[PDB]
Amino acid sequence: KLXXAHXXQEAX
Amino acid sequence: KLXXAHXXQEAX
Repeated sequence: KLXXAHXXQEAX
Repeated sequence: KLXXAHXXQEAX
């Protein structure tokens, strides 16, 4: 839904 | 930053 969260970078 | 995005579920 979140589009990848900037290739995983915004997971944190 | 996004707190886990609901344990990975909101990645999409």
